Amino acid sequence: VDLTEPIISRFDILCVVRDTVDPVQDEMLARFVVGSHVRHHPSYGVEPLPQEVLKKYIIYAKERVHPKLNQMDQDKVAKMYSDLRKESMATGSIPITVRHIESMIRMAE
Amino acid sequence: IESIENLEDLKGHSVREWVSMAGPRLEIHHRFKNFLRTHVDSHGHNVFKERISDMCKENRESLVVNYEDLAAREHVLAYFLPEAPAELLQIFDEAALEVVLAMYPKYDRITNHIHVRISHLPLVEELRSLRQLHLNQLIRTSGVVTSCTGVLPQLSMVKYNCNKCNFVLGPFCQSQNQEVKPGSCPECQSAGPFEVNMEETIYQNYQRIRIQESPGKVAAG
Amino acid sequence: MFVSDFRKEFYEVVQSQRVLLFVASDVDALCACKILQALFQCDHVQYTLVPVSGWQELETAFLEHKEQFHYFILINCGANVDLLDILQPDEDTIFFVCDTHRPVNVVNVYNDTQIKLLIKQDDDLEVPAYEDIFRTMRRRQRREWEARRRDILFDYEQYEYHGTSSAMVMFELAWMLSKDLNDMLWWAIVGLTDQWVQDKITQMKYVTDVGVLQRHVSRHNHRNEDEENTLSVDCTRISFEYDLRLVLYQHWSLHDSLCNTSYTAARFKLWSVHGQKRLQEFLADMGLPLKQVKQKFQAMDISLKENLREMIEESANKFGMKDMRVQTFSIHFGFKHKFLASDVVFATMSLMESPEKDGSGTDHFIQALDSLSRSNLDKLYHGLELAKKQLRATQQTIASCLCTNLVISQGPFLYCSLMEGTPDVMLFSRPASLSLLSKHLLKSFVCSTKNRRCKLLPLVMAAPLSMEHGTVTVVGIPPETDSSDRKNFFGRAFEKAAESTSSRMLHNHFDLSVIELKAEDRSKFLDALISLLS
Ligand SMILES: [Zn+2]
Repeated sequence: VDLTEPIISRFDILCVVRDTVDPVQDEMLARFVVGSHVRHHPSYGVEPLPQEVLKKYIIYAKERVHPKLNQMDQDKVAKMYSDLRKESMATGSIPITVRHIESMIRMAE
Repeated sequence: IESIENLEDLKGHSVREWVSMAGPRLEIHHRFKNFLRTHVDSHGHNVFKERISDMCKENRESLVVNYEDLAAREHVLAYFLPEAPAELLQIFDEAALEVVLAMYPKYDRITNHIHVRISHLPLVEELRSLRQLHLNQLIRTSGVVTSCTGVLPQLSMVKYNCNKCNFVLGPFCQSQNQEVKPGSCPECQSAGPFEVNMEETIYQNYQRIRIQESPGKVAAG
Repeated sequence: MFVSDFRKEFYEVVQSQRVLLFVASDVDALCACKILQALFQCDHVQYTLVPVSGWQELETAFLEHKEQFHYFILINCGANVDLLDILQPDEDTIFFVCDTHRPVNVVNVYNDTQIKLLIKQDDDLEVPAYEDIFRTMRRRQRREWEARRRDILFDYEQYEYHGTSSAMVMFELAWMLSKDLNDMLWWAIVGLTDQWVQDKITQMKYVTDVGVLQRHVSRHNHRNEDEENTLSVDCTRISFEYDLRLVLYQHWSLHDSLCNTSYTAARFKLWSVHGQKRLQEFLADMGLPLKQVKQKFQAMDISLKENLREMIEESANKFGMKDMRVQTFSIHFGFKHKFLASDVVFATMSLMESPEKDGSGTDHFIQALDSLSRSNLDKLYHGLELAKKQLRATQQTIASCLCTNLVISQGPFLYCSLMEGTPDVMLFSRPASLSLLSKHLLKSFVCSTKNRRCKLLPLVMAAPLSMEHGTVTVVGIPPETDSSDRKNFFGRAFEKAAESTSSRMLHNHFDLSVIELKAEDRSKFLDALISLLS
């Protein structure tokens, strides 16, 4: 990556996107892309919301709703964090610090 | 004042004086009151009952009217609105206050004036394209706010203590054009160093912004 | 046996003696204790006062003190159990019992030598006759009589409820002695208002008792005062008020009062996200600016306040809250001290049931008892702050329960449970606060749900109590209909379930409808309760 630990640890969600060859997925992706170019001309399974409805839903969810945590089964997450720290120390792939715990709480909320 | 069955026949006047005189003024007042009371959306829901109720729930003193709805429901008001915007907006504010105090009789404790705001006006203009033809007309523009003053108090209806006697000069309206000079005291004719009566003067919030063309709508260089 | 005349057969007896007061932990008990303390201090009666929070500590205190005292007074405890069997006294002690709990135990009623009940005979009392309860074809009829006894005595002992306030009883004693000070009348008012706030009595009985207290208030207000001769501002003035049902609304903002009052919170459904707009519609209908409504009431503009009560009633009537007013009382003294009886009730109650871990429950009793005297106004104001915190915690807990749908209809009764470690559960672990929480939550649930069936059910609530011994506190509440007579069967239903399952039920609180239960046995206990109520 060439980034360092203080900035890497500040990102809660850390995604890797690869462009490896896979012919069936390539065929489906090509069909989706060409279909998109057809659909948007000037003229997973589950279906999405319209984007207007999504924007209204987002602002309502952000401003009119406030989650509150009652319990989260502390043993599960504590053991997870402990051995995630062990494997991170083993491989050196990503620093885990203490921020990943609070990332868990944030993602649940 | 008899009801005027056709506002549209100006009979040689221009829109400004035509709506400034009493007959067409009362006709516009009644038409806007009826529009607010009876306008319904595509589902039949009375939209302005809901909007005024939300405004009075939240103590917001301002009522946004959709120009598309006004043009669809009451044509001549949409006709006169961009031609004489100050006059018709004053009349609309009066009518909106009447409707608001019909719905909520005690709202005078929260406000003394309802500002009718207009949205979705089709008269869109680019800042680079404004001409003398648009003067004293309701325009709609777009841009990026590049400067803002602090919210400053501005005189709106100002009263002055007389420089010698205890009399107070009558309410003078501030114009945005020039400083209001009091003149002379009608009790004694003195015209010396008059001073504002802060306690009896009515102020209004003022903020001067500078907008410019958005950087993606201006040409490069 | 019932004491016919409190002056002759109780007060003039204990006036010559050393006396031991056992006082229960509730505001009515505290007020009766204050009145009786004032009388004893007038007459130099060398009394000793012991707080008792339950049956076992009452037994412990009696075991400690039975050698040294021959006359005992039990305030808001003892009347609803067999005190002779519970305490095992010596043959020549005397137990005076001033207690609101009903029905009175038949052994207490028909014991003619040792138990003396300071209970008004004109209360809601229907005692079975002595021959129906106490002592071939002859033995066949004996067994038939015993069966009839079991039937009649179950019909008597089924429904538990509350009678006239002990503070009012002690004030009537003070009036008969003609040593009734204005602060004693205020303590009587606070006891009755404790009964009303905790919903231990019907609205009819509360209005009747208010009608009784109005005449005493008028007498005290004309002892040295009329329309042209008036006292110092130092002196206390008690006034009858047709005031608002909002809680503590003269000590915080009207917004907080509307949000944290049980009635308006339940009606506007403020636990829900949508309910705040209903409340804003109500305030806009009134025409109160939201800034003024959110400002503290003492700092609110005075032009909004001098018709606020009738404005509230007028808007509430067209919003469907037909009874926002309540007949109550207020006390003034000095320039700035003003309290409603509900305010003093909530402050003293919070000082008793405080969430503070420092000290002990008896220390919190002591704080509450001190706060009822005007030499401890700082304690009273501290109690008011604690009451604001308690009301806010109550609304947060109600919101959590309703939003998470912890209230589930278990056929005969609704059921709810607090969970260990969740917010404010330690505040509500104490049985009195838990009873108030369950009542408020039942009103909120009845206003929330749209099902006609659910609006008529009673409610059972559980909460954690112990981890060193692993137990829970369980309370039973009757239905929240306006037709309700404020009687419930859960005190006997709990023990019938407990004996049917042989559950580890412990019965320490003075109300039978509150119990302690081992956390493992709650499953079979609830199964027996569904089977029993059917
Ligand atoms: Zn002059």
